[PDB]
Amino acid sequence: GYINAAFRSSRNNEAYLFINDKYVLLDYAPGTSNDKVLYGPSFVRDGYKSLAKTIFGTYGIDCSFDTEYNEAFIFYENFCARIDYAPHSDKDKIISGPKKIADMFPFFKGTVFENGIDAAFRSTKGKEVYLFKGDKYARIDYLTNRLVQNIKSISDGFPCLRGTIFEAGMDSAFASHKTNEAYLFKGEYYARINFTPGSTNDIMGGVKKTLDYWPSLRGIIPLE
Amino acid sequence: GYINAAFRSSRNNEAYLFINDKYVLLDYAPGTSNDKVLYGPSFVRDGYKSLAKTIFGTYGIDCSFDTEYNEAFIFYENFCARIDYAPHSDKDKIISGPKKIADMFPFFKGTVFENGIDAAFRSTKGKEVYLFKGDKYARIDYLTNRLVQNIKSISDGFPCLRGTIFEAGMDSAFASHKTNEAYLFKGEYYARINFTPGSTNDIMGGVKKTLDYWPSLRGIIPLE
Ligand SMILES: [Mg+2]
Ligand SMILES: [Mg+2]
Repeated sequence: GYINAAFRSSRNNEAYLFINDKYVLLDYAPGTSNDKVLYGPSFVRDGYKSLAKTIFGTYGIDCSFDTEYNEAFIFYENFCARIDYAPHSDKDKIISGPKKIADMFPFFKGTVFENGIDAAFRSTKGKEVYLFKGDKYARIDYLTNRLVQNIKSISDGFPCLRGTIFEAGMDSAFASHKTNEAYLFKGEYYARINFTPGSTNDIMGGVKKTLDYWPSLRGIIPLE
Repeated sequence: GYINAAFRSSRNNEAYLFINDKYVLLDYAPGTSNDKVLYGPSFVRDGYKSLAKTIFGTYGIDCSFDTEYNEAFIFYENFCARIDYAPHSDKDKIISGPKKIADMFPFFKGTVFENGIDAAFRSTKGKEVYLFKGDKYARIDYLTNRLVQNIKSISDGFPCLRGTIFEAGMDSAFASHKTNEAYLFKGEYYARINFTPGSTNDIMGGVKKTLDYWPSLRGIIPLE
């Protein structure tokens, strides 16, 4: 039981990480000692009143991504929604959904992302997002609803992951407040990256273990 | 666009019918000609505020059944919920779920019923319910969450439907308010059967075009 989905918040250096039917709000300390839990562990249903009576309350959220404002997209299997998470507040709302993935992003009909998605993180370029399923990643425009470029392998636009455990997927990803950094998680390891939008590019590069850099996660991952 | 799901109402001679992502309430009037629509045809999200923000409000309901009181199980693909439908009021609520079928009815795990049920009707015997997927049926007790018998073909438990279009599947069903009777629906054809719990009882044989005998469904099915 590891982090299944994550997305980057609207506060500075704050992120949201979904494990099981649960989540935690994190101050993830990109460049200082003290990374710390602001809220949770808490069930999705109990912290997200607006999701208490949906499939996301019952089971949680298995992929996810920040959009803009205090809005993010959230996924469970075939199913997704757009939400207002209302950080450090209580006024969370469903804006679109719950819809299937094919009806929310029609360009995934016939793809491998149709019936479910592992991980996502928000890009720096315009309205771009990187999505990931099995050995494949996808680049999209959540605003125009458009597949910016063809479905390709992770190793193709993130070649620095070849031979690593991310060569064949990602359990969980989220985007950093540090420009062009993203956190990728799988099993019990985490990864930091500097990616450049629209270029075959590297680093990194220092694949680390999660709790050895993430002490505010001890006791909480694994979740068994 | 025909009938997809029905359950019998607690108000005598009334039934709810789910078509597409829509519903109707109806005095289906078995002892009379004076059939009538009571409510709708409305959207599920609108009629049922409890369901407004759910996969059911988005996509409608594909199978349901009366249990007891003002309560009914409702389904769409692998998910389902118990709700109180609050006859003729605002005050309709989610009791249980939304869960997957395999978490609501564990004994369905590994069977055809796990990814979806076609239709279902309340038995007169105890807390028992009959359910159909494809060309098989189940006999359950929803109160002790168990399968009363092995899943066999409709042909085997219901010998009256042999050589009828109902032999390989039912799209929708509900029990009458009269003893040992249920209605069944596939396309534009329907039938009224007289069922004895735990028997090989043949009859009846009245497979009729639905619009012919349901005056108050002209304009509604086939819902385009
Ligand atoms: Mg995942
Ligand atoms: Mg059906």
